[PDB]
Amino acid sequence: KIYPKLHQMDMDKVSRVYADLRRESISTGSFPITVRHLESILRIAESFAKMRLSEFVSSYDLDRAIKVVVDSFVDAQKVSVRRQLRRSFAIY
Amino acid sequence: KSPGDNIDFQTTILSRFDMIFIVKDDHNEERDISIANHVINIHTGNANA
Repeated sequence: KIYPKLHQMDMDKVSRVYADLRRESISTGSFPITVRHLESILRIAESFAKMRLSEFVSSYDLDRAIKVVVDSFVDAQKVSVRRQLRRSFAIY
Repeated sequence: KSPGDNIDFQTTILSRFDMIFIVKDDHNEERDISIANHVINIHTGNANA
């Protein structure tokens, strides 16, 4: 029954997050985070909205999706590459 | 490295194809922000449709 959507009001932050993910990733250089990761953030945000029976995706759902994506990407890295967790992506 | 030895298959296979596009990824942020905005417009932005 639940087919959620987003709205342009939540574009800004997501774009910036994508950029940050990219730049800490090439500095590391170990794992490419491409447009596929942005589109996985979007999908997990839709799922987060779905579990709340909401019809629009709130910014907190986007924050949770970003957290899940960055945690999965970080935990798939090396210990040497894992710095992005402590001081790069600690904001998310 | 050259496009050959950077690829799995035989080098001369590049002769068979008429045009070969090397789609390199540019990490410039202007492009990153534009691509993210476009891809969000795709995802429930409904602007592109």
